[PDB]
Amino acid sequence: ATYAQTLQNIPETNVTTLDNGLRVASEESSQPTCTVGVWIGAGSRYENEKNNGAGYFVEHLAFKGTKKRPCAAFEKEVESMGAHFNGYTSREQTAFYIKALSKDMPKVVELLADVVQNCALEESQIEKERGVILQELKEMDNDMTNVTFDYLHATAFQGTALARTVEGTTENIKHLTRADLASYIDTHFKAPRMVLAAAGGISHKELVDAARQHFSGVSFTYKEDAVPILPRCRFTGSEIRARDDALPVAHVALAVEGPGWADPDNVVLHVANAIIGRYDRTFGGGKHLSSRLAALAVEHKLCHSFQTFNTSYSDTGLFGFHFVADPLSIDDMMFCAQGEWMRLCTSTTESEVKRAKNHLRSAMVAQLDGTTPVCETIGSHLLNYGRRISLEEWDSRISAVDARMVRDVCSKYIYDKCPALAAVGPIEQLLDYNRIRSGMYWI
Amino acid sequence: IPFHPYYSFKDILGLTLMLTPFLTLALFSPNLLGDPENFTPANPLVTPPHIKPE
Repeated sequence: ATYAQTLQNIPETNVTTLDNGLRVASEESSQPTCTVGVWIGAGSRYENEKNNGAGYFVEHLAFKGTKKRPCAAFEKEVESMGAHFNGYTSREQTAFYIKALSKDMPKVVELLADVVQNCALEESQIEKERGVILQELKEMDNDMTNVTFDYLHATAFQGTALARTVEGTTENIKHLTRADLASYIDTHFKAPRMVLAAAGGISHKELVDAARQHFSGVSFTYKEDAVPILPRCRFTGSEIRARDDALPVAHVALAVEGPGWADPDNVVLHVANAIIGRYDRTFGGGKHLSSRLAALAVEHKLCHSFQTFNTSYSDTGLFGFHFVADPLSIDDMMFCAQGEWMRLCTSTTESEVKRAKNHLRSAMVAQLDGTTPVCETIGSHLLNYGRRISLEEWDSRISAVDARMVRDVCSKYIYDKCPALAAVGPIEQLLDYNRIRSGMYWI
Repeated sequence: IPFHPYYSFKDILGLTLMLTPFLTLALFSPNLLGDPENFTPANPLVTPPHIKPE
């Protein structure tokens, strides 16, 4: 049994659209347990200055019970069947999903539909989750890594929809209303923009049947069933420096604008980041790690960790890197990093890519390690690519990447581009955008 | 701020800003500043009327 075959033999992902526009998809395995959920095309990006944070406030009440079955009951009914209910919300994607035995696949589907369609929004609950969210913000404020990425966006997409935090403003959360929340749900949570995805020991048909049964609400006007295209977000080469010598370490993130979900280059871009990779003081590979940056990081104690990323979006993205270092090793670190980006554009080797690829292949495969992760991949590919891309395909696209190709793309997206940078902490040694800008050319 | 490019550039600018008048003088009005008395070979038997330094 060869990798090649094990791929072809992976069951297909069934996709059928109901009448109201909702899409039901799923991957059936011989597993007794499963994961089903609805992945929505909503999020902070879809918010505005006045309702920024609603989608998150909503996330906080999605589980506090619906109208048909209030808090106590809703909770009790789920716990008692051993099901796990989780969910999240990003800038361009929200989702609620459940983990339970395939045997309850339908009762689950019912629950889901009841959550997205009939959230309680009990006036009394709101005022409580309001105090709660307010607390979550203070705790998250102490997580430099996310405070940084937020700032990164804040400036990389400054002045636009994407420049907003998923959680939202302090004011916004202090004043949002039963109304605004209701409105958000009734405006965004709609069939054509939703996907009921599932994976495990489920029958597509048993699923799609149970789907037609609880996801009814048919639309009348043409407006109701066309998916609204968002106004574009403008990238801006710029920097934001939140200094505080009182923090023990410094955080730095640098990025150029990304291509966006649909673009094929994204594959090569990922193949690229596979070369630079990532490090963190607990990798035992140490000085022998294959990643040049990681080595230098070790050889010269350049940092505590670092990661490359290719955060994609519908019409844009962020391709860059982030690293945590001590106040006095920020510069060398940055210097070396930008060096590697330059190496990508001008002197990548076949040897490098060959490996990067295998690392990437193993990566995609591991992204589907369980039911939740698979369901999460289905819920996403549809929402973003409009269909499902099977490992069999991914692999072919990845296998086709060669040095000469990695070079061209990276050059196309990195070389001589004005980057967006965010620094937090004791960042005095890292300095001058100008200097950083010139680290954007000549190997 | 790092000297370069901020001041390397700023100084190269200040170099041309001054260098212009210098050259303008040196080239258009060459002896604007020199005593014409120095176009006469030194002669110990003729004290100039007004001996003054540069």
